[PDB]
Amino acid sequence: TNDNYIEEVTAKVLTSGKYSTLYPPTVRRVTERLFDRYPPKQLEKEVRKKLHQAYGAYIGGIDGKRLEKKIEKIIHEIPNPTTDEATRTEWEKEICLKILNLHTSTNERTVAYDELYQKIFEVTGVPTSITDAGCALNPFSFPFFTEAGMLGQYIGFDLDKGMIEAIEHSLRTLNAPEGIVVKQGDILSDPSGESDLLLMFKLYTLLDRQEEASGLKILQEWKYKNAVISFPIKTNYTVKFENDLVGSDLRIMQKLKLGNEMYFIVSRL
Repeated sequence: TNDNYIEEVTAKVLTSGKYSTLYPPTVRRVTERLFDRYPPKQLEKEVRKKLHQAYGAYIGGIDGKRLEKKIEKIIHEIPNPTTDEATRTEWEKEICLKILNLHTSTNERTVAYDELYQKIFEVTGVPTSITDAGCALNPFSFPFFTEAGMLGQYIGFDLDKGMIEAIEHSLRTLNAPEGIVVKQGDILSDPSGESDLLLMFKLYTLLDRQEEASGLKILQEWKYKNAVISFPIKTNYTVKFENDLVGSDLRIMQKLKLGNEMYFIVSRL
C-alpha cells in the first residue's frame, strides 16, 4: 500500500478535466518526488500546486483543435500547384515558417532556421538522426534540417497529447517525410535514451524550474554524440548553465548566437 497512494493520487489528478491531457508519467514523477517529503494526505493539493506553477505554462493556452485549425488554414490559403523541386522546396519553407510563427516558442527562431542547422552541423557533423525534447512546433522545421543534410529519422516529443495530435495531422497534410515522427514524452520522467543529436531548445531553465538540478542530470544520463541547448537573450539564466557545466564532465564544443538565442553545442568528448 506504499506505491498505491502514488498511483491513486496520480490517477485522481488525471481523471479530472484540468490536468487531463498531460503525459501521465510526468504526473507520476511529481507525485513520486513530493511523496518523499510531504504527508500522504493532502498530497493531491500540493501535486496540483506544482502543476499550476511549472506545468501550467505550456498546458495553458495550447488548445489541440484550435492549433490544428490555424495550421490547416495556413496550408490551404497558400496553394500548392505543380512546379520545380527548388521552388516547391521554397514553398515548403514558406508555409512551415508561418506555422512556426504561431506559438511563442518558435516565433523568434524563424529568422534563424534559414541557417540554424547548417551552423549546428558544421560543428557536430551531419547527424544520422535527431531527438527533439519538448519539441513544441519545431517538427515543422524539417525543410531546414533536411536541406542541411539530415535525411534520417526525427523523433520529436512534448507533454500535451492534444498538441502532438495536431502536429501529426498537420505533418500528413504537408505530405511530410515518414521520418518526421512525433509522439508524447517528457525527457524529465521517461527513462534515459540514446541519440545522435539531442535538441533541447528553450528547455533547460524550464526543466530546472520543474525540478531542481534536473537539466544537468539529464545531459549526463542521456547518451548522445552531441546535444544542442538553447537559451534566450532577454537583454541571466544562460550564465547559470555554463556555470553548471564547470562541475560536470561535459564539454562545450561551440557556442552559436543566431537571431535572439544562444545555442550551446555540448558533448561528452
